Amino acid sequence: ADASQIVSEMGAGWNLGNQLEAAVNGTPNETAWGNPTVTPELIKKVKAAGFKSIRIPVSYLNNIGSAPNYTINAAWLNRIQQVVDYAYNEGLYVIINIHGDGYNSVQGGWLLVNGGNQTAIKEKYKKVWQQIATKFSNYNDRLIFESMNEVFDGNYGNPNSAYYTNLNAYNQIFVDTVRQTGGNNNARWLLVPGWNTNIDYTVGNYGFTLPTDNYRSSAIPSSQKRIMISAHYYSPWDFAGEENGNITQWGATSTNPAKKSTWGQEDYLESQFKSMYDKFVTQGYPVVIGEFGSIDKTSYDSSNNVYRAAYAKAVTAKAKKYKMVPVYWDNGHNGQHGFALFNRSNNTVTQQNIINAIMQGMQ
Ligand SMILES: [Ca+2]
Repeated sequence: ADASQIVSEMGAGWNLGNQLEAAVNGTPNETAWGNPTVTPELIKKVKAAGFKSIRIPVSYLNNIGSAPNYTINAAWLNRIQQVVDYAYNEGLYVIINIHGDGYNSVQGGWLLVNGGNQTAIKEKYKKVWQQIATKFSNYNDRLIFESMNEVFDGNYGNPNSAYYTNLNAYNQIFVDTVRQTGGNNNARWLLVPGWNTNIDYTVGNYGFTLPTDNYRSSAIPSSQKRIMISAHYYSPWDFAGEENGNITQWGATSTNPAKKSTWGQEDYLESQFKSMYDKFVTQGYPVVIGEFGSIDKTSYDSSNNVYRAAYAKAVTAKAKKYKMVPVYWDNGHNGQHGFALFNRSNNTVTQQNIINAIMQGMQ
C-alpha cells in the first residue's frame, strides 16, 4: 500500500493500553497495572466493534540484558509475538513500539534524550531494535514498527535543540537498523515521532528532522515514503486528562460554560490537525495520531459521556478529513478517570456510544 492507501486500510485504531508497557520497579508485566493477561478474545471483540488497527505499547526495561549484547529475554519476545499474532492473524494492522523505556519518570527508563551516556544509549537502542525487528522479519506490511513513544526531557516548554538532535538520531538509528535486518523489514512502514509526540513541536521550527531511508528495499519507489509520523492528542488537557471535575464538557454542545474549557475547541482541533497535514501528509508521509481520548468524569458531571463521545467523534472526523489515522487510547480502566471502552474481564462493551461516535467520525 502506498501512503494514501495505507491510511484508508488502517481505519480507526485502538490501543491495547496498560498491558505490555506496564512495569513496576523496572520489570515489564502485562498485568502490573490491573488488567488481565491479554487473550485473543479481547482483540476479536475490538475488531467486531469496527477498529481496523491495534497499537500495542511494549516496554522492555530490565528484560534487556547487559552490554554489549543487550539480549532481550526470549520469553518476553515470545509473549510479544503471541499478542501481535492475536491481532495480525485477524487481518488487523498492528503497531509495536518501545514505550516505557523512553521516560525519565519510569523506573529503568534509559532511552533518554537528556541522558549522559549517549553512546551507550544509542548502542543499546540499536541492539534492541535489531532483535525486535529480527523476531518479526517475516510479517507483512500490516505490521508497523514505531521507534519509540513520547520522548523528551520532562519539560513541557520549548525543546532543547541538542536533545532534539538525540531524538532525531534515535529515529535514524531505528530506521537504518530495521532496514538492515532480514525479510520484509527493509520494506515495511516505520512510524516515528517528534518531541513528546507534540504537534506544535513536530511541525514548527524546533529541530525535528525527517530520517533518511537509504537502506530500504529497492522495490519502494524513489518518489514514495515508507515512514509515517506520530503525534498524540489530548487537548485541552483540562477536559481530556486532568483528574478532577473542573472541566467536564467540550465542544459546541456543552450546556454549561463553567464546565467547558476556554480554549482548545473545534477551531483549535482544526488548526492542529491541518498543521500535520500541511507539513507531512502533503509530502507523502502518513500521519498516525497514535493516541487520543478523554477520561471518565461521570462521577463529577452526569452528562460527561455526551462530551467524551463528541470529542472522540470530532477528533476521529478531523483525522479522516486530513487523511491521517486516529488511534483511540484505551487503558482498560472502567471507572473514575478511566479510558476504557471494553471491560477486559468479560469482553463486553462498556462505552457503546463512544465507539459509535468514533465510527460515525470515520464516515
Ligand atoms: Ca500517558
